[PDB]
Amino acid sequence: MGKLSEQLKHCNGILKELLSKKHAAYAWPFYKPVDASALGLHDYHDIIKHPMDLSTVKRKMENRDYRDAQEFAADVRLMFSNCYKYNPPDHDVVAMARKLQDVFEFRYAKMPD
Ligand SMILES: CC(=O)N1c2ccccc2N(Cc2ccccc2C(=O)O)C[C@@H]1C1CC1
Repeated sequence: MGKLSEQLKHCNGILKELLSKKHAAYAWPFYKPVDASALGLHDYHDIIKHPMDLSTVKRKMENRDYRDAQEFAADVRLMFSNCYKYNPPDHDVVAMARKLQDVFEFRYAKMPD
């Protein structure tokens, strides 16, 4: 009934969409934590102090970690910012981040209030 719960439902709906087949062509790099060692990215954790990805956001939502929409949004945007920080701006993953963030921002803006 409460507004914070309603706003978190909206957040959970967004999260579901971001993880859906509809956006999978560009969302997939953000599905799981960056495995720096496996990708040979030995500077990743020197550059990115707070890694974030959609499975972590999903775990946090499932664990009732997010107390409000703003906290949820902060993690999703952190995930995109990390991508923009680490990768040169002309890399394919940055194009995919921008597209997925477009999905996120436009639906997030329809927050019930
Ligand atoms: C989330 C994130 O920033 N990353 C990411 C995360 C998980 C999986 C892949 C990636 N990609 C790689 C990648 C994406 C898309 C298309 C091709 C490639 C390619 O291999 O050239 C890059 C980057 C890595 C930080 C460099």
